[PDB]
Amino acid sequence: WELTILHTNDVHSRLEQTSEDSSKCVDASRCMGGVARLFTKVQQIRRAEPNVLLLDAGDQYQGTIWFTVYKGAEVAHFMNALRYDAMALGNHEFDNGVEGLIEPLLKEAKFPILSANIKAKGPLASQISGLYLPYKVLPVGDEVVGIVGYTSKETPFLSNPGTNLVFEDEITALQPEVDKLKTLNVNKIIALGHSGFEMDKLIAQKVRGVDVVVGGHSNTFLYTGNPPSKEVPAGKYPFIVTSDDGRKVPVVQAYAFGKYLGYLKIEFDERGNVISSHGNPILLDSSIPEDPSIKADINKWRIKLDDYSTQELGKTIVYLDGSSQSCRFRECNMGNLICDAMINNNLRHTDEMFWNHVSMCILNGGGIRSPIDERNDGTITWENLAAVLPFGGTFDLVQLKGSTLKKAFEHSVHRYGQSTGEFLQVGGIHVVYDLSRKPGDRVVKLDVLCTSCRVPSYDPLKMDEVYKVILPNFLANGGDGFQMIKDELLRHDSGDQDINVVSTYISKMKVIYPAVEGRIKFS
Amino acid sequence: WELTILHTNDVHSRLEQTSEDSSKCVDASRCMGGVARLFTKVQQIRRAEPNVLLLDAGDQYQGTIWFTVYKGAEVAHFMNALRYDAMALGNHEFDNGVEGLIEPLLKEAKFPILSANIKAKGPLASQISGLYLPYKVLPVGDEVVGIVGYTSKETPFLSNPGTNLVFEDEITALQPEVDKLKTLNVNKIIALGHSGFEMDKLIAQKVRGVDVVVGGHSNTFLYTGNPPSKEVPAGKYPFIVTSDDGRKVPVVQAYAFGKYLGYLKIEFDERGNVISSHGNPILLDSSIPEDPSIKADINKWRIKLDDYSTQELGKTIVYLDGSSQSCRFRECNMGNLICDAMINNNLRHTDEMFWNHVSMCILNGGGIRSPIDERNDGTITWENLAAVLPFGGTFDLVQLKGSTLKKAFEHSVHRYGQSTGEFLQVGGIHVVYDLSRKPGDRVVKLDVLCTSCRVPSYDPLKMDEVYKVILPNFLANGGDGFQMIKDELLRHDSGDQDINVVSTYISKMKVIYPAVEGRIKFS
Ligand SMILES: Cn1c(=O)n([C@@H]2O[C@H](COP(=O)(O)CP(=O)(O)O)[C@@H](O)[C@H]2O)cc/c1=N\OCc1ccc(Cl)cc1
Ligand SMILES: Cn1c(=O)n([C@@H]2O[C@H](COP(=O)(O)CP(=O)(O)O)[C@@H](O)[C@H]2O)cc/c1=N\OCc1ccc(Cl)cc1
Ligand SMILES: [Ca+2]
Ligand SMILES: [Ca+2]
Ligand SMILES: [Zn+2]
Ligand SMILES: [Zn+2]
Ligand SMILES: [Zn+2]
Ligand SMILES: [Zn+2]
Repeated sequence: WELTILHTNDVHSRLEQTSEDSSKCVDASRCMGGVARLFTKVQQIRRAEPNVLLLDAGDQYQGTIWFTVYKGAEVAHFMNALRYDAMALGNHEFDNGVEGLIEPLLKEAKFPILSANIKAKGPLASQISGLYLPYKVLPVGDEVVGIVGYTSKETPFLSNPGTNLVFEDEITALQPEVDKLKTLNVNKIIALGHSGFEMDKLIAQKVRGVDVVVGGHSNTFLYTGNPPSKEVPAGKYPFIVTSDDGRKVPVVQAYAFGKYLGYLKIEFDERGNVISSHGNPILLDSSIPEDPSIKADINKWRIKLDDYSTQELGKTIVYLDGSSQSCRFRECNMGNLICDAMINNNLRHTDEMFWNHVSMCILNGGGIRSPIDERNDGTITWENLAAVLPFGGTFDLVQLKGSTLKKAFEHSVHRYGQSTGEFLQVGGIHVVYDLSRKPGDRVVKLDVLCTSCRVPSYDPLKMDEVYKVILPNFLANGGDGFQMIKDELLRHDSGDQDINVVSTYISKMKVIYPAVEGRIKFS
Repeated sequence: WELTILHTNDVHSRLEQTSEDSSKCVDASRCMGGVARLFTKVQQIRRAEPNVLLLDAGDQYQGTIWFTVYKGAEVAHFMNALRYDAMALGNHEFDNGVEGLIEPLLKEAKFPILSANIKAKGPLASQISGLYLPYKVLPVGDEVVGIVGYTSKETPFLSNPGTNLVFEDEITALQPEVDKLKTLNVNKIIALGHSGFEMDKLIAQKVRGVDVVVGGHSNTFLYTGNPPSKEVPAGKYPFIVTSDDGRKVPVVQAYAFGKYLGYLKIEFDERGNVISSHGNPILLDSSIPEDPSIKADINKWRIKLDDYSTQELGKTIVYLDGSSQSCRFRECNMGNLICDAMINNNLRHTDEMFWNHVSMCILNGGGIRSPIDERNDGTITWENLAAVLPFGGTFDLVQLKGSTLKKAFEHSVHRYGQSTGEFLQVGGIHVVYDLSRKPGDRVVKLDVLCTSCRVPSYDPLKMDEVYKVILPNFLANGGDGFQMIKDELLRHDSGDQDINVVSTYISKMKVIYPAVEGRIKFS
């Protein structure tokens, strides 16, 4: 019996086709992804293969102005149009709190939404009961397939789920659900979830009864053969894990941003044992036409986005200096604004040991692409912010040792004076450079804002201590020569869209007035 | 023909009786003012004197939780109960914008509200037309008296009137209105307004046809004889000005906070010439009973205030360190919070030459009377803020030369180490002390945030430059040994209530997290 699993993960609001690097589509003849093109390919496969499941491993929420305006209604609408068979909750599905998940996604999706390791307490337990499920048994041809969900146990640090949801250890929660499915004579089981490739391999190894793991969160690209685009594979597709009971369990993921459609064919025997599996993610490039009906519906929904983009978000009473002459040479108030917005975006519920789990921000000055003039009655619109932050990136959370952060600050000024992009704007850090010193030894003072403290204050950076830092995905990936960040980081989780982080902060503040205040000094 | 003018000014929300220093009444047997006691005295005078006018010279708005909750409805209600005959607009009547004045005061007052020097433009001109008047002619016995209003031309820097109101020069605007009254055979004219004692003397001198000036704003106490309480008179009551045409024009004011009722008897001849005048403000002490009906109505309205005082205003995720061990010895995050709230409260409409007219704050650490613990789910209520700021003061705007501010910072640490109240918390200032230096020479660096700049940044304090600073009225009055502030200041305007400034800022922010960030350093 052959099952074809089609899968997406970390689509992150890429409803429209994007450029090759998942930013705004500018050269239509070379654009990729989008739900209209995904619809064409899914429909084609469903005409040819008898047993198909289309699954999403979470993180449809967050990524573009579509999510900013429609707040998940676009996810329910377009996932319903594609006829997804099941979806697991991702961390970003909690960005607008549990209410922003219940309404509109859980109440409007025409497919089960799953997570076996999220437990509710208090009145929320009654409000949400049955709106998401630990698993669903689906009929596929003349057989049934059980799909069990899971979501990152770290979601409380990576989104806004509130204090009435408990995120349990994935393996601990999954095992009893898989054993329950076995008692109900369900012999084909898919674990679909959102914890990252490392956890997916552990689930494949340790959760007895799981036949295949379909994952997400880490934006992992897996491929068997020569890669079709710029993404470098982390391993073969599927990635085979040997389970504790000796079975070979395929693990799949399909990068992010709707650029690829995962495709895995699994051959099962009559007892649900996996005989073999093969496949590869399909690059959704311009060789696949965008479905005209879906494309026309996307164009209709785009009107409200164009209208929103010109509305006032808030006001500034100061000139927002995002010039290269300032932001690539010294502390600039646009850099302070964006770092303050990044820290505000990352305020999460913590225990009594931290005021907040993260207090620090770094931002390459070359990533700030325009100033914003305050003389248009102080108005700031999304279009203005898009000129400052045009790359379509995210502001991510990483864990870096102090030694790595000291190397990053040395890199920030290693060739100072040429208007190069690596000069860092900061938040929660006070740095002093002495440019008369040799490159690599110019950082003379580096103080950081504490997190494990009830009163935030600055203390010297410690080389062996691991710090949480918010920074662009461009830097987390080693952009601008920050290879030490990519190579030495101890954890990396994708954050919210860059423009959205700043837009939300400006709207909350109503009137902003960022100052240059001594975060970066020269001796 | 004898006219008795009863007058109040700068009542500033003191609806209830207060202590002798106009703070919360604690020893009822020695409390003063309040509208219930004012009603008793006004009613008594109106039984005895045939020709009485009860006038208010503005600034009923702002000062206590009454204004915070009722937003001017309490002013219309209780001024109507007292049967005020006329009121001039004060600067604080614009604290909640022109909408917060129109509704509820202008639409609900049963007496004319006046100002001849405020002109509206755009659609507001039609919306507000006739809701306030340049003057009113009132019948008094068998005669008529014209009352012409005026309001501080500096109101755009001292409140939130918006950009659709123009505040003209008082004398320029008043003169044509007084000459118009003379054409209508009104020969007895009172100028009632809110610009301060200095401007009141200029109006008495230069506006031809004005028989008496009844003022406010500067909280001026005038008295003829031995003063009845702790207020020190600035001059006799009335203060006589010789007009340009040789007449003697009495000028009156009655301190502030409803502690006194101004009382002036004027003898006019048949042609409206002033023959003589005499009087004195009446101290509203415990020898005058509170009117039982007004007192019962005040007690009924107080219920909503008690309810509000326990509601959540916002949350803190950090411990708000308002301890004396911190705030009298070093930078404390409660001090940073309050100074940031003071600066946010003073954001006003400026020309293209300033991002804001004021950027600096000083606050005596001894004025911070409690910390606020963040472990009650982060909740902050008005009752918590009242424990931090219990004195019932205001956060005022002053103009100080840099030399005066350097002397204030030397005074801040002149006897450092004894937990004395004069140690300053700051905003928009970065100070460095070297305590090994002799007292009076411990300030080694003092940088201030620019105002006449599009990008706020810090520059060294200049001894000859005049800076605007927000600080408690306690310090503006030379409290805590800051005699140099009282003696050397170049301008002083009373600001908003201390608790209200902080409460509004916390509600706007929703979640606060003030840090200790290096505003005060020790070498
Ligand atoms: C995020 N990012 C970035 O910050 N930068 C910053 O620009 C700087 C280069 O700018 P430049 O010196 O002004 C000359 P340009 O490359 O703009 O021609 C870099 O140093 C770096 O700081 C560059 C690339 C970049 N991402 O590359 C992917 C990408 C490119 C274009 C678009 Cl529209 C969307 C995604
Ligand atoms: C505003 N203010 C103030 O900050 N202080 C600060 O307290 C300090 C004295 O406090 P302490 O060392 O704790 C001994 P205490 O006088 O509380 O017994 C002063 O140095 C100064 O910084 C003092 C008086 C004061 N205003 O005096 C008028 C007033 C007094 C009491 C009440 Cl409830 C209402 C209005
Ligand atoms: Ca099986
Ligand atoms: Ca006259
Ligand atoms: Zn994701
Ligand atoms: Zn994720
Ligand atoms: Zn006043
Ligand atoms: Zn005033």
